[PDB]
Amino acid sequence: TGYDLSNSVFSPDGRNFQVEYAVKAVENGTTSIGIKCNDGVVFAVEKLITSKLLVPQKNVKIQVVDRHIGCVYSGLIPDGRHLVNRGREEAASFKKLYKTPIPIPAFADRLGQYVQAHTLYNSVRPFGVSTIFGGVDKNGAHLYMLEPSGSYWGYKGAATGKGRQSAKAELEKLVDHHPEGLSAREAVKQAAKIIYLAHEDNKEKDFELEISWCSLSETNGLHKFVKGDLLQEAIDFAQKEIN
Amino acid sequence: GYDRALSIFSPDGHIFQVEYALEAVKRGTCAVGVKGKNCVVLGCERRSTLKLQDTRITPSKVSKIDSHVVLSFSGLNADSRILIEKARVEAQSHRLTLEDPVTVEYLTRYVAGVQQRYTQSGGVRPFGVSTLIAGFDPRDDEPKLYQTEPSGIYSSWSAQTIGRNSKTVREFLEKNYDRKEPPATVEECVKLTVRSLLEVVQTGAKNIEITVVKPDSDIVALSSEEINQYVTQIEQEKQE
Amino acid sequence: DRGVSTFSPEGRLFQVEYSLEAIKLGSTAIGIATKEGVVLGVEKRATSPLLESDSIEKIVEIDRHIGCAMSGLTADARSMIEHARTAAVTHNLYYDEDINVESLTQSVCDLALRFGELMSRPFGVALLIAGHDADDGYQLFHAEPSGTFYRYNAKAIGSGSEGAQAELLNEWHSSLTLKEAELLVLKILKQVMEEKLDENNAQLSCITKQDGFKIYDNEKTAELIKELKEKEAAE
Amino acid sequence: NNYDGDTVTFSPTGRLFQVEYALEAIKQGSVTVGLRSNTHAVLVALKRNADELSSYQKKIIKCDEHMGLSLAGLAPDARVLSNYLRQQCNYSSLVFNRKLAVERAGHLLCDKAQKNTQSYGGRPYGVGLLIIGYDKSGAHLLEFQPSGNVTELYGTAIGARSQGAKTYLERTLDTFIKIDGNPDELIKAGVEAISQSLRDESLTVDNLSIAIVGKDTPFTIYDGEAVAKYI
Amino acid sequence: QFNPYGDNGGTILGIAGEDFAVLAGDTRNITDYSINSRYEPKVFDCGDNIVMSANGFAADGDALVKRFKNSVKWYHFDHNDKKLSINSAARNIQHLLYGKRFFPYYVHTII
Amino acid sequence: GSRRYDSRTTIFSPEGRLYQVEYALESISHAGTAIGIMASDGIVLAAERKVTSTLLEQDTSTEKLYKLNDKIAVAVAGLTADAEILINTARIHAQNYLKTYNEDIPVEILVRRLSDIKQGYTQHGGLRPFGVSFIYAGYDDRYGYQLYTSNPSGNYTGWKAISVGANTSAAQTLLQMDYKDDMKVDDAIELALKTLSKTTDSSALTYDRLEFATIRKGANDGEVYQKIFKPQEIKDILVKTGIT
Amino acid sequence: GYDRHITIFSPEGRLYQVEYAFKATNQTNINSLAVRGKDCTVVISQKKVPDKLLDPTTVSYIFCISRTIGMVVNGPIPDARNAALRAKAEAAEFRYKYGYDMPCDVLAKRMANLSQIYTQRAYMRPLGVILTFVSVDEELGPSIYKTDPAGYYVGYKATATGPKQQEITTNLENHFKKSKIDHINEESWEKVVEFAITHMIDALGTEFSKNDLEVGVATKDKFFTLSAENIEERLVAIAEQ
Amino acid sequence: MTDRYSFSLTTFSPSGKLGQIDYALTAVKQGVTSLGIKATNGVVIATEKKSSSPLAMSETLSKVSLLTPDIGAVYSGMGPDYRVLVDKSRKVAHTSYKRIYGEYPPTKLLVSEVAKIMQEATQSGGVRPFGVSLLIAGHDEFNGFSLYQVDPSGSYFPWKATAIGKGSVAAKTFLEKRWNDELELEDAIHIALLTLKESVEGEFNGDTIELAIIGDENPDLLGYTGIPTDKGPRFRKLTSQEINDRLEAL
Amino acid sequence: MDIILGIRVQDSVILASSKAVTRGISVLKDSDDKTRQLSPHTLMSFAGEAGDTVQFAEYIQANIQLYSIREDYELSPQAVSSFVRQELAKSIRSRRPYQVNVLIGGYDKKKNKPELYQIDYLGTKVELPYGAHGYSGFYTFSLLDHHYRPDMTTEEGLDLLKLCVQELEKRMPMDFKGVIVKIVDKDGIRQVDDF
Ligand SMILES: [Cl-]
Ligand SMILES: [Mg+2]
Repeated sequence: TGYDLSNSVFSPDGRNFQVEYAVKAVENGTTSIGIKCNDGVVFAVEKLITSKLLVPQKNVKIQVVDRHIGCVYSGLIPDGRHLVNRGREEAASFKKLYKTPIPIPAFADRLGQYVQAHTLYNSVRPFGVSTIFGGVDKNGAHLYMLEPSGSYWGYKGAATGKGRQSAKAELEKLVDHHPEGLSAREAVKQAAKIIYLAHEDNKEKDFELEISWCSLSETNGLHKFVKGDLLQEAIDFAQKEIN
Repeated sequence: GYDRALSIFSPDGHIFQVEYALEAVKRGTCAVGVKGKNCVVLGCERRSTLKLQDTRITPSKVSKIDSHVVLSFSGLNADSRILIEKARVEAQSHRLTLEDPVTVEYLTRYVAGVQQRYTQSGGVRPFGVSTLIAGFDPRDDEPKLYQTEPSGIYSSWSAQTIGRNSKTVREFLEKNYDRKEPPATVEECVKLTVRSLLEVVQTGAKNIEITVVKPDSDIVALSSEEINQYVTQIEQEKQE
Repeated sequence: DRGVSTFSPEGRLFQVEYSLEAIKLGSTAIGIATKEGVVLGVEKRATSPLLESDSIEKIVEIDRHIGCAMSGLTADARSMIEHARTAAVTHNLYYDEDINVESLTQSVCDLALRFGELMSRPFGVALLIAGHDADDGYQLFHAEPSGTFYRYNAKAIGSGSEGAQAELLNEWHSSLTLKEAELLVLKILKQVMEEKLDENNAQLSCITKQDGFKIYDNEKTAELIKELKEKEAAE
Repeated sequence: NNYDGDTVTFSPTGRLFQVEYALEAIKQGSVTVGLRSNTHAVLVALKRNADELSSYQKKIIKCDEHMGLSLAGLAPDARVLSNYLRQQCNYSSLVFNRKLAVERAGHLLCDKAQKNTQSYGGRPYGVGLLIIGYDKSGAHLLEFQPSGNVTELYGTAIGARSQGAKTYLERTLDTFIKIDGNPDELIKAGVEAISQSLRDESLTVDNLSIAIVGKDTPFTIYDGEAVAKYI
Repeated sequence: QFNPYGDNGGTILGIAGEDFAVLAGDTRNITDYSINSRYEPKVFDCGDNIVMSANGFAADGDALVKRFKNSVKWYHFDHNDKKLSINSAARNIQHLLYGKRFFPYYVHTII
Repeated sequence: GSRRYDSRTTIFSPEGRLYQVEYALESISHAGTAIGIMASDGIVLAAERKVTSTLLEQDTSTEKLYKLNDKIAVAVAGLTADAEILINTARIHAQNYLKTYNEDIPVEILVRRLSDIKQGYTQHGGLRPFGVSFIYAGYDDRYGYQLYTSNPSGNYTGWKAISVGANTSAAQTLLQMDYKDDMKVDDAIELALKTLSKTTDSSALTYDRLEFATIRKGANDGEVYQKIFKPQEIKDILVKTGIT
Repeated sequence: GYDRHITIFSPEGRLYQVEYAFKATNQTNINSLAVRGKDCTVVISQKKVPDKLLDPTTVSYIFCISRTIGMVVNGPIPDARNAALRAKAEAAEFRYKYGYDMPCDVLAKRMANLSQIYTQRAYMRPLGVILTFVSVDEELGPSIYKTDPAGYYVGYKATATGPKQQEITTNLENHFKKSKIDHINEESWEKVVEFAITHMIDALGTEFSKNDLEVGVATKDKFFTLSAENIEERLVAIAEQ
Repeated sequence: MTDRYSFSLTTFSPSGKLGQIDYALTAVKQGVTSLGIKATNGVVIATEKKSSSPLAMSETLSKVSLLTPDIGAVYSGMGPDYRVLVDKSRKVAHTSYKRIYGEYPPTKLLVSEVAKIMQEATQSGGVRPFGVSLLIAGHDEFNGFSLYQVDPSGSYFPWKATAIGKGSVAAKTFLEKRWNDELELEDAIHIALLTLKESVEGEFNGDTIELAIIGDENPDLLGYTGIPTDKGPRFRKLTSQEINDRLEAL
Repeated sequence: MDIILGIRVQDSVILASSKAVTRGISVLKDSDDKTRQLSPHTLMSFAGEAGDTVQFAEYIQANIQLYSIREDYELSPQAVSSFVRQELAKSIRSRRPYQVNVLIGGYDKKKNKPELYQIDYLGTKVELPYGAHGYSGFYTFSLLDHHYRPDMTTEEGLDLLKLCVQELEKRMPMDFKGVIVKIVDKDGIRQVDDF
């Protein structure tokens, strides 16, 4: 055989094993989530505290693209950065030509086509991240998840990393118990809970929580981080629910 | 462009492509160079599994690079044409910019440099050629003989041989060449050159070529008859 | 096969490590640094008696204040010397001053790792770069194909190096005169050389602040060789 | 095993072996320590000689007046990366009249290292770096690894036996973090930290290397008789 | 047509003593018959005890000084914090200026 | 990456040979035999077609013999497609020389440049060599009538008589036996055909399995003519020598 | 056998990477179907939304390439979108260069030529997709043209693609044996859509809700996709029959 | 990224065969039979329209293609490879001939250009050979009627008549029996239809057979009148009806 | 530069070329040889734009010398003239053309005939019994039209040349400091030392 040694080779069953091996690196990473709300989206991520020596609050992982898009990813951290740098170039180019900020579905395909391009040749390696991203445009809120194969869809809620299954289950309950909708401030709290709940799958090290959000009403449609009173308030809500 | 590193190091610190290029040189027809008191002689074996040859038009083994310098070789013949062309172009370029023809050392150093370059450039293999380069520097009467090889190392020789059975003829030259007293005349130097080839060749028929180079661009090819005289005289003296 | 720019599991570049083996096969080169100058000596090693040994150029001038000796695949050194000379002369053109010995060495060492799939392989030759400058005085540097260079009070490279280096460890002191250093190089060369040392199969050189880099004639080295035997006979 | 031929290949468990082998060169490197208070940040580095006749390989390189690093692994790779960093600090000055944020310096190093881990024919960098700097938001320490991962810390150490110094700093955290407005005391805490990683050898005058940057102290290097103060 | 040059006026003056040197210049900056600034310095400390002024077209003068200051910075990086001598600075500046021989810096320079 | 699939066409064996050149020569050894014989008053080119079918259009065909210019022709042994690439190159190169110097190209210079192109494919570029060996027959006013051969290595040599392709060993011994220096064209024609007759892997030599060309001084005083024989003309020359 | 990893011939004259790309075609486990009316061309494809967390509106394998041309893809979505974006670009460039709307069959040929290159050139892999192009061409009328990873393409009276493609194919073959004509002899596209869904139900032996299907319709001067509500209207009309 | 395959994918094996050309020919062997016969006043080329499904419209798939108004081509082997070769062959007739001399290339020279393209795919970096053999029939003023075969190696040969693909060995034998130098065009069409029936298994009619001729000029197919020295294309694809007419009198 | 003449007689080609090199109001040199030997039986005189002349001559000389070595054979005058014409014909449509006019005098050893080629900077070649470049021709062509005969000896050709130089010294505005005369025949190239 040897079908799995080179990227872009089809195996006899029709698979690209290199892309599938990239997924293993994603599954190995920390948990990250996204929750779509009434007029926005919320992103959250688990940051493992490797040591006391890590400066708290000072190794930020969620990334903004343009002024209205948030991106978070699980897997190889530098690969995610490379993808966001590309996303930023794509958004700048779109804005430059068409004036309006890039629509989220439009932005999703730009990452999609770029990631997919890294499955076409054996001279490149596929991306070692699954990326959850989204924001608010003229058509409302959008949440997307994008995988190493370049595959992406829109989501009500999404999760990836070591705690992906715990978080998926927890997300399904929210979707089922809130058919009418979930508010932004609500979604910030749930996000915190789900990260704390998905931390069971990663529990030698204790962690640092990190949330961000775009909401038409709460952030004016811009991407902002959640800190201070609102973050602690959401941390406390999560602390309550695990006991 | 084709990029591959073909010449690379092996765990023992050898570059096999350079060393295999030397095997190609070993398989080549023998060539010898001997420098006298006042001349340098280049001698070349021509393999004798080939009759119906046309010698008028077949590439001669010794090539003029400039009117005062010659180059012979052992190894791949097609490879040697590439080196000979470059050297000829460099010879004319040197005259154009320095207003003086190349020294034998300079021309040797250039050819050696080309060979070395092909041992650490991507996409190319080394030259399967070693050269003997001989002549006289402008306005100088001291004879010069240099050797190059696929690796790109070059050096000066009182006399030297390359190609197949070169070890046999080097053995001969080593016990027959006195540093203290080099072949005093053209006559003498040509004779020692033919004798050494006769340790290896066959008959000195359509098998030995000889080229004499004297100072001031005085370079002539010897022909069958005159070589035959040397072959004849050498054997009749040898019957002791 | 497997790429030219590959790491071993020990965390070393295969090609760089293999070039180090090629350098061990090379002829011996020794350098010693004193307050009065730096001496550079090499084993010529003619592969046959018919080869005219003064055509073996293994000690080389880079500028008036910098000299260089080599060991390994010596054909690979041509372009390193060419670069070194250009860098030294270019520096003088840009700054109306002598280039520092360390800066020259660093410039040569930048070439080293510019190989891969740029040139196709590392250099198969190590260099001893010796010189003087106003700021740091007399200096000796060992430049490897790894791109690393070390300053040495004394250093040997090539086939006889581990034996020669251990000898230099004992014999070097901070008050060596130039003459003492010349004899040491000759002494240690005769020790590690296969054939018997003489003025034809070994070569000496030095660089002094006053007279710059000089290769010694065969007559001058012959007298030092004769002098070396007399000092050893006398105890 | 079958998947370590080049950087463009993933293993079946999702690992990049060429990157991991590059990481291994750091582990063979001589130890170096970084740590910082709120006012200063210090690099301490153990230098390695070839033998008794040789000089001690420099481990600390200055990037700007307010930033610099220490290295562990392939030295020429650190020279490449430090040169890139000098250029980036310089571009920030000339174009924006702005001292380069230590955090941005981290991001730029991360993205430079990463491109060599995803393309055919290249190779990962074989060196780890500790970046200290004093910028518009105080003192900073960064740890760079050639996987691309850059991390901001109060303190750390990399190289051979770096674990000794790293546990010491992990213990000493609350003390050294508050050595504000005292250069000599923060350095002492750094020298004490590196000492936990020493074996069959101790710190000498031409063996030890220290660098400090802070509120009113440009990034400067101390070697030779200027480190005798701390042995 | 677009004229890439201008004249910002001012004048500079350098004198050398036995153990000192001075470099003076006025602080006025002008275009045509208007004053732009009454205090805009054009004599700069460039490090290593070198002072420099490039008088004429200010944009070109600022660019050159900026480039030389940068040249000093890299001289230190590349040559072990060595001090750039005044004679070596002069020669470096010759290459800075001559590199634009076919689109010159419109300045009279003194160091 | 792609290094995995690289055959490395331009490397040495441990014995110092070029694999791809060796194997190209092995390819050529199964090609229809081509013979060149040079006389004092002209040159003969004769070559055997690879086993013809009766339905092949024999007169509109050219597989073995090609016109490079008015004074130079080649006989091909190997891959036809490869040979046409090199032939057009040679045709252009001859025209460049004429344009530059206002003189027809000397035979060796044309030969050397084609041989140099072949050489390049063995030393750089990572491509396979051209699986072709040529016999060059031509005239110029310096050396008169000339025969050369070149092979995939880019090595070329001059000849009085030579064969390439299949059964060269047998053919070369037969030529070496009956060739004399003072020979005429019509004697050379006879030798060429009689040699193919004895070395062929066929039952017997017929007009339909042959290509034939001469370069004589046969026109009007001190000027040269190339004659690519038509089928009917080969048929006659076969009878006129008593092979049919 | 490195002849199985890149697009070079095997000893039996085969391209295994092309063959394995055909197998990726069915990875999504979706079946598609296309038919022609008098005035229109209809394409239907199954819509399977497994995860509840997905936004069902973003899950689609039908694409609007130009105002007149629609395309359904059978294969993984990354390759599908790669082909869609390219086809959109090619259709736009054609209009700009030649001053008229790119025809369905010409776009099909162009994408087929692009696919052919990947079967011949080694550095490019084939896309694991089959592309069914539909329109009402201004010269040729209702049109279906389909492209595969081999670079093959041809026009169809009707066609189907997917795991249970053969069942649907013979179902349609049998209708055209009986009907004796090249198309669905129907006035409105609504009834041609109804035909398409009906014969999909018979051949697959399964029932569909509004969210189990995906429908594209091409009329003169526009191709458009139906909403769930438009499909529900269509399903209801079939049930009342 | 970028095509890093700059080296040959076709190379000589120790025996001297070029594997990929050999395997390309094997792909041609598997292909459907096609043939050509050369009459005194014309040339015929023919093949089977082997459909993939009865739901396919086999008129939309043209195996016989016009290259110039007096040159046509047919193939056996891989269809998509043939399609791009026809595209490239049409363009090269213009770029490297018509735009230079103001007239269409003669058959042999166009054939020569196609062969060049195919040879390059046998030696250039990072490509496989074309998996087809072509039969190219054409007419030009100075050479008259002609027929050529072009193989994956880039080799071409002129033929009186021949066949390629599936049942070529049998078909070539049947043509040796029937071919003579006095054949009129209609006689060659008749022989072509007979030779082809041997290799076709299923239906044999004007909808399953593709057949074109290089014959007389067709002013009715020119598109315009008024220039009497312009007389129209010699290439004509026979209609479904036209073929059936000749199968009644078979 | 300025004055270059050529006369082809029965058995030789004679080239005469002025010795002056002027810049501004100063004659910088009065012994300049405006000629390069291309091969042993081919000589080229030149005149035109300063710098270009010598640069062009030496470039051609280098190329012909390279050919001679490569083939161990001397190109015919006709072949060399064609090579030189092509280079000038190239040059005239370059970014900065060689502004050089030349005369090529050679003895063809295969034909045993002298040949004189006049080529201007545009690449305009003609073979002539006698030729000149620049203003010189305005006097010498008509003079030679009268006095020249096809079967003249080298000695007769030299006297015919003295007539040309005498006329130019009488009627030309500039002082060109005499000429260097060179003969090309079956025995190669030699210089007349007193003219
Ligand atoms: Cl296309
Ligand atoms: Mg491919």
